[PDB]
Amino acid sequence: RMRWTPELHERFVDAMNLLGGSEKATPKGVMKLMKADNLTIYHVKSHMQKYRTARYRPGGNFDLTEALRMQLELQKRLHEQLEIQRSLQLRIEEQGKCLQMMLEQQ
Amino acid sequence: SMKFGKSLSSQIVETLPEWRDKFLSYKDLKKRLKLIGAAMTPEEAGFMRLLEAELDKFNSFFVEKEEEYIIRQKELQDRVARAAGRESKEELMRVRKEIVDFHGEMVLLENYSALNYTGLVKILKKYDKRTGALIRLPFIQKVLQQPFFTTDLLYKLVKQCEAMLDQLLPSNEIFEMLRIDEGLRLKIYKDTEGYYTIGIGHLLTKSPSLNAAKSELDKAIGRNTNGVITKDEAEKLFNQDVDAAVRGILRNAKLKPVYDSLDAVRRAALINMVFQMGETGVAGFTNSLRMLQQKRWDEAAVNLAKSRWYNQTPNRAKRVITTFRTGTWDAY
Ligand SMILES: O=P(O)(O)O[C@H]1[C@H](OP(=O)(O)O)[C@@H](OP(=O)(O)O)[C@H](OP(=O)(O)O)[C@H](OP(=O)(O)O)[C@H]1OP(=O)(O)O
Ligand SMILES: O=P(O)(O)O[C@H]1[C@H](OP(=O)(O)O)[C@H](OP(=O)(O)O)[C@H](OP(=O)(O)O)[C@@H](OP(=O)(O)O)[C@H]1OP(=O)(O)O
Repeated sequence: RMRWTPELHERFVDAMNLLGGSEKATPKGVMKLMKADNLTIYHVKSHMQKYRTARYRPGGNFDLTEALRMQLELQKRLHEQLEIQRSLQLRIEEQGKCLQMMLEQQ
Repeated sequence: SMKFGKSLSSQIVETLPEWRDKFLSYKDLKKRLKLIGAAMTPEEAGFMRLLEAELDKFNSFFVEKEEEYIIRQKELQDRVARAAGRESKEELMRVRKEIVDFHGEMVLLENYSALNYTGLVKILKKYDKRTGALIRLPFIQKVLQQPFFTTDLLYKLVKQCEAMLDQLLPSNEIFEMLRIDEGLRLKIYKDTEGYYTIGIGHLLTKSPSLNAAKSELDKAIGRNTNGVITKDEAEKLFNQDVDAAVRGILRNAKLKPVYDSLDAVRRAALINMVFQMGETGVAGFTNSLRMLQQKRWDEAAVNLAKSRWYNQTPNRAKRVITTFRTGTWDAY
């Protein structure tokens, strides 16, 4: 698999647009224009299919908007805690390592 | 309590079928541990193979999802940029829903990684307890370096998504500012004086009669309220107060030139001042207003801080002075 970056995808869009768009561009051509390290024909084919998929052409609304505001608020709060959790998981492992270095030396 | 197994399942059930068998096989791994009584027994190597396969499935799924999100982010950013605030009520609702949903899915991938990691630690702990081995520390050191655990560039995508939403689904910046400074009350109360007030400093009447304040509230809202209102009734009432305050400023010779020169943010700080001390009180800061008009931010700050107002309400005054300094909501 290929770790894509927003910068690398931007380059892929340009390459493909320069080759007449997603319905005219070939993976071989995109590969040649991009000249990217470790990028294969397989990666370009897999990336173009996802690109073509994401570009597929075909009470009250105030209450729906208020529901989106809460949906967003709750997603943002979970996101914040997940960032916090990552630091918690790292500290646990750091203390666990120290507890092991201390018991071997007693 | 942690209730890990129950929470992992509750989350898996809330995912689309493509996420089917993408999470940690926690139930399975706990059963395979029971079978464990290179100097490594076949049982131990087979169990370690299951853990490596788990990690492969996590990393392969995460980076594939990151890739989808990179494509989705660019596509949403273009749709938003092309439209340039000219979306219909129908179109604006659609794109907002799609970006809030996209944001949610990225937080879901972040939760997937947190839940998988938590369970991995629980499995290694049970493993080490069962084998007498000490491999949790090197195994988790390996995990803490894997794409799925680090979160990769997912943090940057959530940040970009949130930036599109700060423009597309905005919050009433001045309303949140004054609900912090003056305060938001949904029931008819009495101010510093003996007059009836509601919401964020909205005077109903100077009358001692509670029914005189009630009839004024039913007229302002347009319904039978009984003395209680909702957040949006209080927000629309405040928006009318802001418009009225701006109308007053724009017809004040001592306030209009400086208000016209300030940016939207520093204009909300000036409206805040007007709400607190009145148009006449604010127009009295001749020297400070001159510094603000001349865009001498720091000079205006040092000068506003020596006023009686700064000693009257220091918390509120400092927050307003910082808004004039920075030109941002970073004080609120
Ligand atoms: O958890 P239970 O409600 O008790 O169901 C169990 C259990 O299935 P799961 O744990 O995967 O849900 C297995 O038993 P354990 O390994 O957990 O002890 C299983 O397979 P086993 O032959 O290894 O016991 C067994 O039997 P089966 O799948 O043939 O129905 C089945 O049912 P029981 O409740 O009768 O044990
Ligand atoms: O009885 P349950 O409500 O189903 O919860 C139990 C158990 O609770 P008790 O030990 O108090 O009876 C433990 O819950 P927590 O440790 O999260 O507080 C945990 O068992 P272990 O941690 O000892 O493994 C857990 O299992 P899990 O690790 O999956 O969260 C789970 O048992 P079951 O999931 O098998 O039902």
